[PDB]
Amino acid sequence: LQSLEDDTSINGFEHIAAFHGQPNWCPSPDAEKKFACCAHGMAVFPHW
Amino acid sequence: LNELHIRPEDVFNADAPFSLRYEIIAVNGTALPPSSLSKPTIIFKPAV
Ligand SMILES: *[C@@H]1O[C@H](CO)[C@@H](O[C@@H]2O[C@H](CO)[C@@H](O[C@@H]3O[C@H](CO)[C@@H](O)[C@H](O)[C@@H]3O)[C@H](O)[C@H]2NC(C)=O)[C@H](O)[C@H]1NC(C)=O
Repeated sequence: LQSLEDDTSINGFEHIAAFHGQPNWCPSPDAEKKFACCAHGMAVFPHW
Repeated sequence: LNELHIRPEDVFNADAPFSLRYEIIAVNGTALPPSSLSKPTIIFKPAV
């Protein structure tokens, strides 16, 4: 965990965690308004 | 358009000739929204 969190690049723990927050690429990275893909209440929540 | 095998007159033609899909890619990879830039246009140029 120490090594992973000290890492900063695309392998960084910070980015692997920010998948579930900001910055946002959801639904598509190119959109006027962006959200997070934390699919809540939908039928793909356990899958994700 | 020549390798696409579409003659220039086909642009004027009442048939729907084609369109273009543009997209902007940032240096760091985070593609910007297409709204940040205007709509490209197609110009014609006759012979002299
Ligand atoms: C990767 O590149 C993109 C664009 O090429 C960078 O996005 C730019 O910077 C920020 C996001 O980091 C955004 O604009 C800013 O938003 C904040 C939100 O409060 C605002 O306060 C600032 O005044 C600014 O407007 C936006 O995504 C973009 N800025 C633009 C389009 O003007 C992004 O930062 C880059 N990421 C890295 C890690 O370098």
